Amino acid sequence: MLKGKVAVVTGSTSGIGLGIATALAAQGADIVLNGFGDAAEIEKVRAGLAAQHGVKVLYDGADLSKGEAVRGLVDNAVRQMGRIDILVNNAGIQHTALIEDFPTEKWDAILALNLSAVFHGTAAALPHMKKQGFGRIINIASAHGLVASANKSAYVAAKHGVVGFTKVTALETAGQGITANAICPGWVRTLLSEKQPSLQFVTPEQLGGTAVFLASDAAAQITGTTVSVDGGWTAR
Amino acid sequence: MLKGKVAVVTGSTSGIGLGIATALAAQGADIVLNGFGDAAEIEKVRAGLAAQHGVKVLYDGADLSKGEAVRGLVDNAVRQMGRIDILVNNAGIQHTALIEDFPTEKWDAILALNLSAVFHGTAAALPHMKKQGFGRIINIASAHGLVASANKSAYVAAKHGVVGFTKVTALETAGQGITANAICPGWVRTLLSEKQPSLQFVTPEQLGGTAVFLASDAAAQITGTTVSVDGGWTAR
Amino acid sequence: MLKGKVAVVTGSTSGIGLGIATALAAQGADIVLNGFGDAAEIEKVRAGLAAQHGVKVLYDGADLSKGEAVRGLVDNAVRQMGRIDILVNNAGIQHTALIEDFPTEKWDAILALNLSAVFHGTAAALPHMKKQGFGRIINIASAHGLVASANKSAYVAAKHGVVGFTKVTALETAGQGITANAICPGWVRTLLSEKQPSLQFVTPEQLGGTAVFLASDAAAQITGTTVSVDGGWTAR
Amino acid sequence: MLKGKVAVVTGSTSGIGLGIATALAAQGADIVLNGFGDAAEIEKVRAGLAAQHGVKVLYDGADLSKGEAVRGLVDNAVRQMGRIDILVNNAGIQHTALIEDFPTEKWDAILALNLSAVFHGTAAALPHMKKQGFGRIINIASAHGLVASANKSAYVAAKHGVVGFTKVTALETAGQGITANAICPGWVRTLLSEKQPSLQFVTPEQLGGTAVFLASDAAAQITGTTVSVDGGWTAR
Ligand SMILES: NC(=O)c1ccc[n+]([C@@H]2O[C@H](COP(=O)([O-])OP(=O)(O)OC[C@H]3O[C@@H](n4cnc5c(N)ncnc54)[C@H](O)[C@@H]3O)[C@@H](O)[C@H]2O)c1
Ligand SMILES: NC(=O)c1ccc[n+]([C@@H]2O[C@H](COP(=O)([O-])OP(=O)(O)OC[C@H]3O[C@@H](n4cnc5c(N)ncnc54)[C@H](O)[C@@H]3O)[C@@H](O)[C@H]2O)c1
Ligand SMILES: NC(=O)c1ccc[n+]([C@@H]2O[C@H](COP(=O)([O-])OP(=O)(O)OC[C@H]3O[C@@H](n4cnc5c(N)ncnc54)[C@H](O)[C@@H]3O)[C@@H](O)[C@H]2O)c1
Ligand SMILES: NC(=O)c1ccc[n+]([C@@H]2O[C@H](COP(=O)([O-])OP(=O)(O)OC[C@H]3O[C@@H](n4cnc5c(N)ncnc54)[C@H](O)[C@@H]3O)[C@@H](O)[C@H]2O)c1
Ligand SMILES: C[As](C)(=O)[O-]
Ligand SMILES: C[As](C)(=O)[O-]
Ligand SMILES: C[As](C)(=O)[O-]
Ligand SMILES: C[As](C)(=O)[O-]
Ligand SMILES: [Mg+2]
Ligand SMILES: [Mg+2]
Ligand SMILES: [Mg+2]
Ligand SMILES: [Mg+2]
Repeated sequence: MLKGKVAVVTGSTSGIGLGIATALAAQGADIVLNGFGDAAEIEKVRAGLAAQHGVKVLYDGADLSKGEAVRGLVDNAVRQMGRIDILVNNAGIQHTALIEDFPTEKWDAILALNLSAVFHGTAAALPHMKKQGFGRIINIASAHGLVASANKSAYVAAKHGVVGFTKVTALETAGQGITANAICPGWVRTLLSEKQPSLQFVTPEQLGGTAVFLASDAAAQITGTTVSVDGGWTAR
Repeated sequence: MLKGKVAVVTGSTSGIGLGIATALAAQGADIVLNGFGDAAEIEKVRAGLAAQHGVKVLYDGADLSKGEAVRGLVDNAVRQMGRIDILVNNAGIQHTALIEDFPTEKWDAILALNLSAVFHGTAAALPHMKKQGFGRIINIASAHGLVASANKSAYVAAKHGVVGFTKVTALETAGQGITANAICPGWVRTLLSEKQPSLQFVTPEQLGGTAVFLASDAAAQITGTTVSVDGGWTAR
Repeated sequence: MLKGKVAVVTGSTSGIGLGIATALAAQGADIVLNGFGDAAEIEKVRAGLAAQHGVKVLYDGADLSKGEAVRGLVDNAVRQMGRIDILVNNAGIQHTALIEDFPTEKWDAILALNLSAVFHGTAAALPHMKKQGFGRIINIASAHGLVASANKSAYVAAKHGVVGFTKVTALETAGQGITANAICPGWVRTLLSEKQPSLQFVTPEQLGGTAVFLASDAAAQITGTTVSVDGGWTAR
Repeated sequence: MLKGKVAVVTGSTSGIGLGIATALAAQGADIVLNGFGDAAEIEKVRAGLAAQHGVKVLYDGADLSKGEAVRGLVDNAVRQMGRIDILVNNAGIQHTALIEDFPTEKWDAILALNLSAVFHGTAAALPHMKKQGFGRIINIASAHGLVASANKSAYVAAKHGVVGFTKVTALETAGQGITANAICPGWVRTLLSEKQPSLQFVTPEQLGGTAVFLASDAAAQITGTTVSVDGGWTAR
């Protein structure tokens, strides 16, 4: 279980992020939700999770495309929750186009959220985790952080960047009770034959369970690595 | 939990294998122990695990250096336990020497146990897992299945072979309710500064927890991949 | 040889880039130099290369930290040289610091030059290479595009990004007479015991020879991959 | 060029091996051919290469499935040629079948030739290369030494083993004027849409050129790595 621990999950108002926040809440961890969406429905989700799992759940709608906002998300999480044991950098966007047709605006946006937000969030969380003597940074990369697909240059570059950044985070925190790993999902229903051998989608629940495992003490020495949840995508 | 499931763990009379068998037993899975060692003490371990976790535990001392013996281990596990849901190919040996000084006898022995035994065990288990519609093959490779170290040619070659074999197993079983993955441990106290950034040993308990996770339904789409538990070894 | 071909090498006013531009010039390719430095001495280098190898050599001091300037470098190379057969994205910078102490300004600068410049340059060159039916994009990444080192978060993230971007470039151009690969150097004298097994530095001349090989017809089917020139860095 | 150097290429009576031996001969290196086939036609090939390139070419039909025969091939190469600067471990076989249907005889044969022969050959060559202060071991692995395909368990395991063994060889010889690398080819016409993005076959000539490059001084610091020549196979 994760009772007494605080988890911040970026982009948890829906999809994979919500699945991960839900799984962590079920383990007894207090949660800080984040992401865009309908204010009224987000409040329903927040209140629902808190009541269903008997944990404290807050919502911070910080726009993670801005570095100071990402750092602020972490700062306020610590101020209101008292600490930050788990940081799940999940928020992300995408865009398909040939490299020569790829809008610079889209390239910049994808790198800002999919990669730089991981840097800013990690930077703000580390001082706390080092002092606490405990930390779990779980970055949601992609199979595209390990291999590529045509027409997804910005996304693949950003995700590969996340994988590298994860490794550095791990090396800088090695032995300090902190681990940093990157979950690399294949397709999630948030087509299969071309990339996913199992011909089965990965689910937010499975990814939540994977995050829960990485947050456990059994994973104390799992650091600076990738955990592929892709139905065989990267095996071939 | 894993109630109603049967797990065969090779080389589980001590070290990592025993830790994995213990973790699986604690989840409610019936266990088939295997490996060399003292008959009287092995019986004590077997009886102890069965009583402590309320599961059926058997011991088969098959010499896995012989292909037919490995296949026999699986055949008898099914005959006595009724099925084989989880196969942990863990038994292994090592030998240090420069390539030009490496005894052919040692090269052959390491490949036979560290690599070929995985093939024979997997081959015998697959028909059952495919019919059952459920299977979890967990191969204990090593950080040396991904990177190398001087003077460990046979071991590194064998472990890399296991990683490749694991990927093939996954592709051949994709979507059939079966997964095949390779846990790649760093140092386990069964020196650290040179290879393991955390400067902390990996434990049999942690590896057992990792095996338990891979055996869970949350890991249904984790297949054909490696899970490094090495304190940062492969991150640098 | 590369007679009749045009090569643009970013950051070729010194170090690795100059070594690569020199090697390509020796193969008979026309060259477009680029980078910061002393105008008078750069002219001496430019004039020297042209006279020594009997090829056309131009210099464009475009500041590659700006996307439009990178695209302009390629546009003008085509206008003055008539085409662009080889694009070597080499310019890069670095900065050491713990993640929590890493200046956002430095993070942004490193990503802009080490990663985004590869995108902008590649984007501008592709239309030409596709029409020509020939292209060689050679990205100078680093061993740090495959593994990490503590205190180099921005650099490692950017270099990993380059590796991923290289793979996408290759997939989008597959079969069109164009290849895209990433040379990943270890230490170059532009300390060794910790990362480089050979205990020998990699030289600009060796990297130039590696670029020459990738530009050759023998490397027509080498695409979307990395070529490590690191004295064993990534083997362990 | 490679004048004054001796190269031994296993399985060079046809296909990739012959292409590599031919390329090396064109660089001025003396050659030792090896492999099965028609004695009369092999002699024609041998005599032809020697006359066409003005180098010494011998043929040794050692059956590399036997360790002592592999070591003998190297021993006799040194006795008749005076030294062994380049060793290309290329001979290999294959077999397709599901793991549970894979004949143990075929599994053993593939491991013996595709993997163990690399060990025996390397072991016999190393003492000479270390004394000479120069060595180039070029192992012909496959894309299947890095990724897998269903129904090729023995081959994939063996090729992954070769990649690992190559890394160890490099680490044990680091800085001694010796390098060890593994060329990993995609399809060679010795179907494409499923695995090879370029939709173009790799040729023996291209692989020969790749071997020539690795044998050059420019590749002095390229060691313990893989060089994929696969038209994009491993990029996705
Ligand atoms: N869906 C897949 O197949 C898949 C598989 C591999 C990896 N991933 C990764 O999973 C992560 C989550 O994506 P998803 O598939 O669940 O999609 P999603 O749209 O369901 O979730 C993305 C979340 O990001 C938040 N978000 C977007 N921009 C933001 C910003 N500027 N600031 C703050 N929050 C922002 C959204 O509000 C949303 O909650 C992404 O990083 C994605 O790249 C997805
Ligand atoms: N200890 C580490 O640092 C470490 C880290 C990476 C991977 N590994 C892998 O973990 C596995 C277990 O090794 P360990 O470290 O627990 O050592 P160990 O000696 O404690 O356990 C090895 C087990 O293998 C069994 N065994 C040996 N030969 C056998 C044979 N011919 N037939 C049947 N059983 C046989 C033994 O009886 C024993 O129970 C090995 O595959 C090893 O390569 C070890
Ligand atoms: N030196 C090493 O050990 C090593 C090994 C791995 C990879 N690399 C990579 O090699 C590449 C070249 O670096 P180097 O080691 O030769 O260093 P260097 O300083 O000798 O060369 C860098 C070049 O980049 C140019 N440059 C810098 N900023 C620029 C800008 N904004 N616009 C245009 N040009 C700019 C410089 O003028 C210079 O010619 C870099 O991408 C680096 O990351 C270096
Ligand atoms: N053809 C491809 O698509 C491809 C791509 C990836 C890697 N490879 C590798 O390339 C290598 C060469 O195979 P190829 O495709 O040129 O096939 P090939 O049949 O044309 O060549 C194989 C060579 O191995 C020799 N050989 C076989 N068994 C032997 C033994 N017991 N002793 C001595 N020599 C023996 C043969 O006589 C022959 O010259 C193999 O290792 C193969 O796995 C092939
Ligand atoms: C949505 As995806 C598989 O490109 O990360
Ligand atoms: C015992 As080990 C780290 O070589 O697998
Ligand atoms: C200068 As480096 C080895 O960090 O790329
Ligand atoms: C002949 As092959 C591509 O399996 O090495
Ligand atoms: Mg509303
Ligand atoms: Mg006794
Ligand atoms: Mg001046
Ligand atoms: Mg005849």
